[PDB]
Amino acid sequence: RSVQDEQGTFELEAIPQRIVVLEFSFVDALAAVDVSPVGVADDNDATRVIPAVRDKIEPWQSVGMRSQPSLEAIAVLKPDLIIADAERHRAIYQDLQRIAPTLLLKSRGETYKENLESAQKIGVAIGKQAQMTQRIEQHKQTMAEFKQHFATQETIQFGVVSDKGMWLHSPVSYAGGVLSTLGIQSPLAPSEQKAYIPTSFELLLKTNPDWLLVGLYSQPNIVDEWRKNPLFKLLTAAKKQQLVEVSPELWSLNRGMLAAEEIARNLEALL
Ligand SMILES: [Fe+3]
Repeated sequence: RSVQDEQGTFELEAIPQRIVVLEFSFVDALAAVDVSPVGVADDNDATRVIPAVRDKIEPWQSVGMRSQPSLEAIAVLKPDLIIADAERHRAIYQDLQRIAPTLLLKSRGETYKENLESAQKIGVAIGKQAQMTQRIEQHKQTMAEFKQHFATQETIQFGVVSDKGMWLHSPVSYAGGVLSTLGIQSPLAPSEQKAYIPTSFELLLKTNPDWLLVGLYSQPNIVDEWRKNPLFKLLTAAKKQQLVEVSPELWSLNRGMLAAEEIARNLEALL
């Protein structure tokens, strides 16, 4: 078995039994083929993984924050496969390799397609190419079926908000790619190149999505401070009251197949 990860070639002979994953998308790929990771970087909060995944798999031991995992906690779990993020864990990758063979894959800031590609590479590295390939095809057809239930040209835009500000998830974000797969139009330019866009109130006005779905990280947030602005009423999502609060765990953090399906289900209930 061999894959190309974000550093080149990853090879494995034995079937890994104890897997430690450092992101939530990887928890999806393992759960899709009934593999329970023994360790997850869950930022010390298992509820950040959506319940549809944790129902498929055994409970895990937390190895700490996704941005800064505990190498000790990982090593104590005695894993034989570590699945890390290409963006978040470039610096600690070589330290992760000291513990066990480490696969460097993308999730944060990468497309819905690239997250599907990483699930395929995970299926190879664990020895379930055929089962993972079949699970991915059943997902692609499920979304193609949801693409028929939707018949609207309204623009939908997701973003996370906090006291710090608002970040619009562009078409090349995971949530943006999920919407494109469902045939939903995006209000942002087709050539937007960053997934999480720092969004000023003026930028929000220039975009003016018909639907603004927002995952709240802090109550209250910068959006409430923008409602103080009387210019806020010019927003289509404000006019039609189509500014809806959604789960940031589902739409931003989890970035998996089973979350894309719940997104298509949740998007259906809105329309
Ligand atoms: Fe984050």
